[PDB]
Order: sequence, then C-alpha cells, then structure tokens
Amino acid sequence: HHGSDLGKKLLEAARAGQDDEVRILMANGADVNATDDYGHTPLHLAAWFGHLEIVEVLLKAGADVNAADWLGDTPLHLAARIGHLEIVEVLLKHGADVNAQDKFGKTPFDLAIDNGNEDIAEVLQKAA
Amino acid sequence: GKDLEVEKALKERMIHSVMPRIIADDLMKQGDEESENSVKPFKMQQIEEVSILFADIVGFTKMSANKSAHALVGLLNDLFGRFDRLCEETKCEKISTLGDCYYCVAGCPEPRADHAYCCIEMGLGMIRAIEQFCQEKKEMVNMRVGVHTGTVLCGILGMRRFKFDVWSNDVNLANLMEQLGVAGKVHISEATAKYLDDRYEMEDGKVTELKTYLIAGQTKIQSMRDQADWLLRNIIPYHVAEQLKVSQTYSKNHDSGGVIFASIVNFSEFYEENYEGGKECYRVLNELIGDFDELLSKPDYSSIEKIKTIGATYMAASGLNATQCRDGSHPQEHLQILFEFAKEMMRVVDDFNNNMLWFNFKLRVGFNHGPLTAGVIGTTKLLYDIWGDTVNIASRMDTTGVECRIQVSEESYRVLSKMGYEFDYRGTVNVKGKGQMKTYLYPKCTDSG
Repeated sequence: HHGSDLGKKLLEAARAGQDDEVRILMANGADVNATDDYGHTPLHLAAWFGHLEIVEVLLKAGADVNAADWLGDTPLHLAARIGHLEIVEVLLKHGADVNAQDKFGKTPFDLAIDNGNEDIAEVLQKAA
Repeated sequence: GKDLEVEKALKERMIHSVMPRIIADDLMKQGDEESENSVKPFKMQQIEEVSILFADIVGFTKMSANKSAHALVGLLNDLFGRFDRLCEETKCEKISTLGDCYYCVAGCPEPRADHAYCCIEMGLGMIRAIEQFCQEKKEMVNMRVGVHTGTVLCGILGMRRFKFDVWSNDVNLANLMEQLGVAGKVHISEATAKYLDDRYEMEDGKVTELKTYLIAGQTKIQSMRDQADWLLRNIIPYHVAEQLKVSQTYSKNHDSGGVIFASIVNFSEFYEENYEGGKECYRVLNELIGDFDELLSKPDYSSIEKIKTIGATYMAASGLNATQCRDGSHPQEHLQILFEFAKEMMRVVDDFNNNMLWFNFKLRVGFNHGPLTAGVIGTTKLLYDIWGDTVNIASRMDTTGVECRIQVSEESYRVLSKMGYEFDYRGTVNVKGKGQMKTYLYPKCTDSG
C-alpha cells in the first residue's frame, strides 16, 4: 500500500514471533496480506517458526488461507513440509485447500510424507 | 538508414554466438515482449536422451609453457575452428569452452533419432583433427574425450555473461568420464551403448583401479544501438572490445590477476527430481545467480569481471581491465576489494538463505592469483576467456574446499595476511604438477570448535 513498510515489519515479526508487535502493527492497519519479494506471506514465516498464537491472530486478522509463495507453496504446504501438528490443524479449521498442489505438482500430504511424518499424513487423510 | 539493418546483422551475429539456431530464431521474431524487455524473462526446458561430449587437452601446461602470450590464442582458435567445422558437419551443437576443455551436445533443441551416433563420430573427427594438428604444428599434445547420454535441463542463467547451457547429473557424469577418459580414445558408457548397434571397434573400457566401455575407432537505430552494444558488453568487456574493434583478434598476458571460484555445494542433494523436470529448482538457482550478477553493479565493483558461469559455478576475476598503474591507487588493492566482494557475496547468499524455505544453500570458494593469459576465441562467433597456471590452480583448489570457508593459495595467503585479514591454516594439499601446497581459510572459528 501507500508506503508498504507496515507489511515489511509484519513479515519480520511473523518470522521473529513478537506477538505484541504484530498486535500493534495490525492495530495500526498493517496489511494482513502483504508479502515480501519472494511471495512469502506472514502466514509463511509464522508456519516456519512455529508461532501458533500469531497464526491464530493473523487468521483472526483475515489473512489469505491459500496464499502461495513464488514457489507456489502455501503456508499449508510449509507446515506440511514441517510438521507443526497444531498449526496444521488450525489451518484445516480455517478452510485450507486440500486437493491443490504447488508448482512442484505435489499435494502437501506428500510433503508430510517426505518428512517421514506419519502425523500430518494421517491428519490430512481424514479430510476430503 | 540501412545502418539499422547493419546493426541488426551485428546483433544476429551476437545472438547466434550465445544461443543455438532454434532458440535464436524463436527469439529473433520476438515471441513475447517480456523476453525482449529482459534482453535490453526466459524459458528453460528439460529434454531426455541426449548425447553430451566433453574433450580436454591433455598436458596443456607444457604446451602452454613458454609462449609469447599470442601463439596459444591462435593455435587454440585453429583447433576450435576445425572443431566447429566438424560440429556443423555432424549437426551437433557446441556449448562452451573451459580452458583446456571444449564440448558439445546432440539433439537438445530438437532430438535426432541417431544423435549419439553423430556424437561419437564427431569424437572420431576430433581425434583426426588433433592428430593432424599435432603432426602439422609439431606440438605433441592430444585430447582426452568422454561421452555420455541421458537427460538434461537446458536453458540460460544469469543476466550478466549469461550463456545458453545445460544442467543435470549427466553433466557431472560426462565431466567425470572425461576426467576418467583415456588420452586419444573416447570413454563411453552403456548409456551410449544401449542404442549403439556395435558398429565400431568397441572395447570393455573400464577403470583399472558402471557398464563403461572405450572406443578407439571404426529513428529507432538508437534503440537498436543500445540493445546491440549492451549485448556486446555482455559477451566481451570494453577494453578488449576496442582492441579488437580496430583489429582481428586479441591476446594479453596479465602477470597478476586474482581469480576466485564459488560453487554451490549442497545443491545436488536438493535437486531431487520427483517434480516434472526440476526446472523450478533451477529457476530458484537463476534467482540466486542473477543476484550474484547484480552484485557487480556496485561502483567500487568496477575492476571485477565475471568470466563466465561454469555449470552451476561462478567464475570471477580482476586485475585485467585497468591497465593504468595509478599513482593515486595502490597496485594491490584490487585483490583486497576482490576478497571484499567475496565476503559480500557470502553475505548475499546468507540473505538468500534467510528466504530459502527450510534449506540452506552453502558455497565453497577458492582463491588464487599470479600470471595468466586473456584472450578471445570466436570469430563469426565469440568467446572471452583466460588460461595459464592460475586458472586451473584455483579450479583444483576450490574443488577441494568446504562450504562457507575461503580456501586461499599459500602465496596469496602471504600477500593477504599483510592486508589485515585473519586466517587459520587448513593443511597442505597435493596439487597436480605442483605437489603439496599449503592452504588457508579466512573464517576464524566459525564453527563450534
């Protein structure tokens, strides 16, 4: 937006995990779907560092549920390649898309598979 | 007037000197406007079952021992002219040139039903050409030849010195089957033989120390001007552009120019190709390479030139352009600012790793300096390059490096230790032709211990 630095520190807090700073940023109108250069959205940096609470706030803040990085991987695909069962489930709650696939053509269940992670594998097995 | 179409012919000469006929014709009709906007966006494709031939000059060192810096240029040009005559006969595409090496591919833009046939026959022609040049010039050197087949993703990378090239495991396989090839005869594999039809003098050519054989025989002109002048400065630098602009060829002896290689080590382990063609991983590779290229645009980055990109490598040198020994400049600060470039490009790969999801791409870098020879090869084509001891010295050095650790030559270590940079001694490494050589590293206890 007009001087899109709000989203910048938004992303850097999403990677840092500073809850109160995210709260102040959104209270100041930080764009809930502002991304860095590589298509990474704050949901991505959140799923990376395991700040489930900030994930929660950001979904409360209305962030995109299927935002794709430059590599097409959604933060759904991120956590699926990671294994943060909590964030996986909470994203399933907020309407994650199940039959999609990144520009690698793979569904995030196969990501959990290549992790050797039976947890998220079974977790996505139960959906449709 | 028609000087515009003259310049267009010049730009055609340039493009067909960086890209083969098919893609050059595809882009000279300017298919998509974004591609030309870039030439002032590209496409990369992965083709299966192609034939890749490498050939290195055996014993280049002494054949280049005591020359006047000119004769080697001319003889190498003769060799490569014969070689490309051979290619255009066999309809196989030359690709690039690494010092003592030269190499081609078969059927990558359009696959041909008997590509490896043409490839090995091209190899036989190479053998005949080298033996005839040997008995002609009275220069006792021949060439080792290693051939392979498989599947490769080809395209372009970088925006500076970008050159149409190829990447896959097949690259490494052909490169080693050259490095494990025999002097004068072609080192093949079943990947070649599995559609060979035993029409030759085959031998079970293996190592004496995986299904490996040997064969021994049997008013817009200013728009056009910026475009074409930029392509020129792309493929060759400025000073050489002038020195040949008023002449036919070029050759120069720089007794002191540092060279550094930087190779992405952990790339292959990430290459995993369960995706269709792996081309996106290499797109990310191009992002990183282009960042490396953009580095050059710094003003204090003037005396540094990117020689070329070897496969996934990144070859950068200095001390060649500014011939003027300035009284207001120390003649040895070029290597200081080169090593500073190295540290800062380490910083840049670090930054790229901040954004690389759940993966680190680390790089090993090797340093060297000393005498070397710069030249320009092509004619009706073009290729800038350098040779000497320093080049393959640095190559064999960085070939034995560990990532994030600046492997430096012992004498360069000496000359730089008095420039303030702190080093830890790695050991003494065996070098071909030089034996044991002491190596050093810049990072001071970067690990746990």
